[PDB]
Amino acid sequence: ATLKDQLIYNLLKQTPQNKITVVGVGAVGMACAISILMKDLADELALVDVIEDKLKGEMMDLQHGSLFLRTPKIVSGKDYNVTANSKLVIITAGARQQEGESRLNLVQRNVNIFKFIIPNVVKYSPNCKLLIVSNPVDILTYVAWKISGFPKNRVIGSGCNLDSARFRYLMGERLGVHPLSCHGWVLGEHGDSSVPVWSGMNVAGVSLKTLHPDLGTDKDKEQWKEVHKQVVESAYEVIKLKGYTSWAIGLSVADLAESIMKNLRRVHPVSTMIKGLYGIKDDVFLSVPCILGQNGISDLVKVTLTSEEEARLKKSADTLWGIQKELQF
Amino acid sequence: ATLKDQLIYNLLKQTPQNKITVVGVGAVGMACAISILMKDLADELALVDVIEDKLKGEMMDLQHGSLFLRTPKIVSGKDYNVTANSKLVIITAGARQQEGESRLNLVQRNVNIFKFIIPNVVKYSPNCKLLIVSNPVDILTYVAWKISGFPKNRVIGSGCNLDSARFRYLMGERLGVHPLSCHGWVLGEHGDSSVPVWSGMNVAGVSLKTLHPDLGTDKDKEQWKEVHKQVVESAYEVIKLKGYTSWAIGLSVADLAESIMKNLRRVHPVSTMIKGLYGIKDDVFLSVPCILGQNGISDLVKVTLTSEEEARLKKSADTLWGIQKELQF
Amino acid sequence: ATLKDQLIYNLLKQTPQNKITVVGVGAVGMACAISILMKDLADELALVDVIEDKLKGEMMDLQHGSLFLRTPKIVSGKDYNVTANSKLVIITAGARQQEGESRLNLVQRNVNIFKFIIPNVVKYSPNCKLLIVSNPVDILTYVAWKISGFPKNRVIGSGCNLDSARFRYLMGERLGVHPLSCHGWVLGEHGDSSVPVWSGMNVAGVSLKTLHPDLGTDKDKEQWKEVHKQVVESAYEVIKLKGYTSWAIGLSVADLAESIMKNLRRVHPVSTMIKGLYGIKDDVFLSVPCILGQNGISDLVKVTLTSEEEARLKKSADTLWGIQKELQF
Amino acid sequence: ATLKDQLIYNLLKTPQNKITVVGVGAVGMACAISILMKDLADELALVDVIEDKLKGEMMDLQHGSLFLRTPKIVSGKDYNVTANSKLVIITAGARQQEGESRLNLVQRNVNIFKFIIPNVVKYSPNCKLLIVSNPVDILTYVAWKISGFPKNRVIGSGCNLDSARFRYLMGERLGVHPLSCHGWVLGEHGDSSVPVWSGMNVAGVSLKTLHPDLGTDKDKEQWKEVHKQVVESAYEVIKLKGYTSWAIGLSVADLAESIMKNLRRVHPVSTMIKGLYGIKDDVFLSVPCILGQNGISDLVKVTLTSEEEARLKKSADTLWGIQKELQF
Ligand SMILES: O=C(O)c1csc(-n2nc(-c3ccc(F)c(F)c3)cc2O)n1
Ligand SMILES: O=C(O)c1csc(-n2nc(-c3ccc(F)c(F)c3)cc2O)n1
Ligand SMILES: O=C(O)c1csc(-n2nc(-c3ccc(F)c(F)c3)cc2O)n1
Ligand SMILES: [Zn+2]
Ligand SMILES: [Zn+2]
Ligand SMILES: [Zn+2]
Ligand SMILES: [Zn+2]
Ligand SMILES: [Zn+2]
Repeated sequence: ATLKDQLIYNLLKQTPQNKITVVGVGAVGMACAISILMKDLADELALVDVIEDKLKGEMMDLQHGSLFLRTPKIVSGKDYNVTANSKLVIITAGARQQEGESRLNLVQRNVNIFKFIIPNVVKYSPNCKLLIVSNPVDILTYVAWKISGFPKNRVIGSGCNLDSARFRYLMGERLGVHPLSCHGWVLGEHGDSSVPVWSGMNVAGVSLKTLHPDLGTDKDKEQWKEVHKQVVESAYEVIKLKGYTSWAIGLSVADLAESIMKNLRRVHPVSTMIKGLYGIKDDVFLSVPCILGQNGISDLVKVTLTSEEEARLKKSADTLWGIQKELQF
Repeated sequence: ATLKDQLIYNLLKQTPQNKITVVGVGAVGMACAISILMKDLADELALVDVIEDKLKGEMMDLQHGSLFLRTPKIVSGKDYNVTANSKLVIITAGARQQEGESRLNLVQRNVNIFKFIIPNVVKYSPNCKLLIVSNPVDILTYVAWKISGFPKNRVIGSGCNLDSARFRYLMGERLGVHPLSCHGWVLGEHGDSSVPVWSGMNVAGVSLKTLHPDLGTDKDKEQWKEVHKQVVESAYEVIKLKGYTSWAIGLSVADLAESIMKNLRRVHPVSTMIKGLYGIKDDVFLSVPCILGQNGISDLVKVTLTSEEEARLKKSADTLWGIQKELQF
Repeated sequence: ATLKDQLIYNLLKQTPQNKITVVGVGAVGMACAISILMKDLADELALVDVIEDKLKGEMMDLQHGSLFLRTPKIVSGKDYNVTANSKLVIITAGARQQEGESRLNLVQRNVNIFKFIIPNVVKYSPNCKLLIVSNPVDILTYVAWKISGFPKNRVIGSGCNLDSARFRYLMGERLGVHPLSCHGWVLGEHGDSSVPVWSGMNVAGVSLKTLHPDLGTDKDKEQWKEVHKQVVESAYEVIKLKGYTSWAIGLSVADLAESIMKNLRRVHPVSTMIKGLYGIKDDVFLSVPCILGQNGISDLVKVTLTSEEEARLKKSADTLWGIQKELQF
Repeated sequence: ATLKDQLIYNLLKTPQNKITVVGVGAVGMACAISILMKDLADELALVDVIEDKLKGEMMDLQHGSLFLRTPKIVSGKDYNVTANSKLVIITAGARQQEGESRLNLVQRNVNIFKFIIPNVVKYSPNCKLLIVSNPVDILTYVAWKISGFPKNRVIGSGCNLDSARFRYLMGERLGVHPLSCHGWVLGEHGDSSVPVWSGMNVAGVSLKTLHPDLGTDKDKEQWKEVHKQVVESAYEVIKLKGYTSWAIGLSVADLAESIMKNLRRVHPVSTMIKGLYGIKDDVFLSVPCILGQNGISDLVKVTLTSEEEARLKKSADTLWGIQKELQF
């Protein structure tokens, strides 16, 4: 008898029920991981990346904190077999923006990495929801959908969940109210062509645009457009300051994971196919409000846009589609 | 009138009530910050460091995630006025040991950095608890205590809380039991010379040493002593693989912050001024199990140690004192 | 020496920092208590009531679950000295209406009861926020205000926070969307005479009244008016089925406590002094959206109401003032 | 089209972490609220025979949905509402009346469980059963016999609460949080439970080694009275408020957390103990068990003194003396 066999009588000689994989152990990947771990969303966490040392080191560092977590198994490996049986696979790997660089400048590189990553994910977790975080997220969500063969409910991009969170933060600062009570939606591209939906902004269901008709216009004496300009510029400013962004996106992704894993059916602005709305007929992916739960995106909310908002959203779709349409698979 | 005044009728025109400061926004400081944020331990978090762009970028990145948090105020700056009225001030800043640098010279460089940091902390939060996380932690805890002029109860080193968490992770992995139910205490000097207290190692109050009398000796067929060696060497391996450790330390610190901020009077093995115990006769800080609460360390547990355990604590104390006695304050 | 002194060396020989008191240990009082305990809002919980057996039993039962909580001190007694230094005191005690007793006489009995409770609360926690949960809440919040001598930011009635949560539950059931994503506000007097603000009802900032102009009217083929009718009748139905309500009130009250204790500045529809809105000239308390934080109600939202909505609030205000002016303090 | 169709464009048409609570008395509802506030389930079902009370409790919980993260709460007298539960927690049954023998009380619960348990098994054949009804060690056996489940899926709440109470009282005496005051109460829940003095420790320091009289009648400090108070505390609460609820609910939610999240923490729960401590009969008593996704996967074999071991054997004999008389 070993010490274990003297101490413990074994009765039972099972897959995880709530496994999540994070692909990519860069700063974004690891912020997603710690955020998911601290939210108790998974019974198993797997990490995958191509840099073996860094991957192992990250895994071990999380494991050493196990005592303080409620996720009893953390694994990693360059081989996708460690990701088998995931309910949710979060893809953060690939090139990221350098100072001053457009997320759209990342397309060729990250499409080529997705050509390797997505078939491997799909092979080991054929029923997962895919949550794409890598940039440009809207384009890569389309790509992941096309490569995976998944129905589109199961391919979700982090999209404008973060842009909307930034927007509500800044709104909150101007009004003196917690972001949880400042409502406003940013839709379209997670990037420079995003669309603030001024007509929907409210606190306690009081329309800000009804109170302030010039809201969001160039004529606005309070220059509320500058809030959206700051939303657009946020990642660039943070990158210039600390080299990359990580915490906000990690929190946003864990917010999405929470709705998925706990089947909440909360609404979030995430990247999905919008064909059929606003007279768009192209297979373009961008953010609109979607109901998120255990089957991914189960429904879209049809937002009532002003003609100016709709035009902006159409411009966003045209910019994204002009890229997506030329991709070769 | 402004949109704000049209929307909102002000009744009242702020002293922080549950504030935590983190000094140093390297990987350790930010892991402490995110862990504290995700455990809802503070109503205000202040970040301070000397590199202003990086500091602002970290702050902004955390603020952009505010929607997903319950800590409504996040501030930063090089000026310690941002830290005023902290209940708890966590010090992670300092110099890293260079190739060829003696331990004595490294500590002296950290003394010189502490002579700027500590009096600034003390000026703005004179009644805080100081929690030192910078390496080498036991010596820098002494440094902070001497410079601050604080009573012993309010100067705490992170010490062996992380070593014991690592130990319990490794134990759990061996026994197939969650670390929460695998008990064991690593005491003394953090890291290389720490002491595993084999007599206290247990599951459900069943003493493993009693069940397996070779436990923790060279001759043990199951080489349980390897578990402690792995705790010591775990860090080395993580450093060699990813460059540094961060996540486990962050979670360890947030565990300590939880007991302090919530006045839990849980017991943790943290570094405290131990002159008076164990035949220790110098002003050194070593980990023993301490009751932690709103006044810092209020009580400590007198662990019964074997002759060999006691000798190893004394050797550490002599070694620490041997460096401390050479420092220029 | 004793066992404790052999085990523990004492360093220091305590004011609670985040203490909450619940007055009244009926079902509502105890549901507030468990809800607060399970949200880790307090470092000390005090219970007070006049029925000494039941009070001690409730206290002990909660104490027996301390292992599973993070509120290290739970106390109780008939004497208000156990309430000292509370940040928040939650009042759930009050009269039951008698057959044939006028609403005026009933409120007068609560005045006389509050003339005992409130000055004893004020003696031991002069700087607390008072949260009145007792029915009829709007008038009892006025009574507490008048007896306490507190400024009006520190006297808060639970008001329509529950009514709005019910409304959102029912909305979410009809739409297949989590109530967190179904926005809508019920204002004015809690319960029978509450006002649903149809203009504010929305998902992702999309106004349902705009999409469906008959919303809230008797002309509506979908009878959305029945949602509010169910909000009003809900307590009646739950009372007929189980004898009383408790759980929802507890959870609602814990939501309010969270904003106050953590200084969140979230907006909640709670009872506050609304003299000067809506052509109301009297010292009456009714629910409007209020910003809640560490100083209680700091601000209120001026909701644009329809002529009918406004007239309903004014009518509640007139009825309340008709009673209040005949009370003897 | 309908408002709902004008607002929402539908793309898509089984709960994955579902819990059922059987019985909506004080204990059942305390379990329900504790489970809801710990976010352990994506669906909660409630079942009892008293339909008004059941519906009222369901609605009162539902009205709190905004504040919870359990998006579906259902109830009914028909066990079809409990389909596909991972964990079914049984709190229903008869309470012992004036003049009633233990045997007859148990039989009355056998007759109730003959309805409840097969209904549970029909709709959630792969669930774990957690028996909370009193006397728990015997009714766990009853549930096991009626269900036909393997031993690992039939768990009694057992001494998890006794142990929590003991650590509360130990903590009060020492001025340390219960989380840092370790000690295990085993065997039969309640009156005949056994405090294992040898495992009582703070930070791995054995109190018994420091204080050899610990747990003996000789003890100047009367530490035996801490265990007496564990037994008597319940009687006291019952005398004061009429019943106990909150602590049972928190204890049961602690067990459910380990099961639902596959934590493999160790808890002292009621499990079939035949083959230990000289016990040869099919009886359930509390020992420390590893709890996870498949129920009880492993038992910790605590080293007991002869006296402690005799007390469990006596309990086993008494339990078996009752069980052999029951009519299934
Ligand atoms: O994760 C850890 O456990 C960790 C990370 S760094 C770390 N260190 N660092 C020293 C250290 C640092 C500078 C010195 F001059 C020195 F002599 C030692 C000791 C540790 O135990 N330990
Ligand atoms: O859940 C609820 O919404 C609820 C439970 S009781 C409840 N009440 N209770 C009164 C009430 C209670 C005693 C009185 F003397 C009285 F004049 C009114 C009004 C409510 O709206 N409302
Ligand atoms: O909170 C508790 O700890 C508690 C509440 S009831 C409770 N009981 N109930 C019995 C019990 C019930 C019926 C019987 F026929 C019998 F012989 C014993 C034993 C407990 O230990 N214990
Ligand atoms: Zn919200
Ligand atoms: Zn523990
Ligand atoms: Zn180290
Ligand atoms: Zn009511
Ligand atoms: Zn009992």
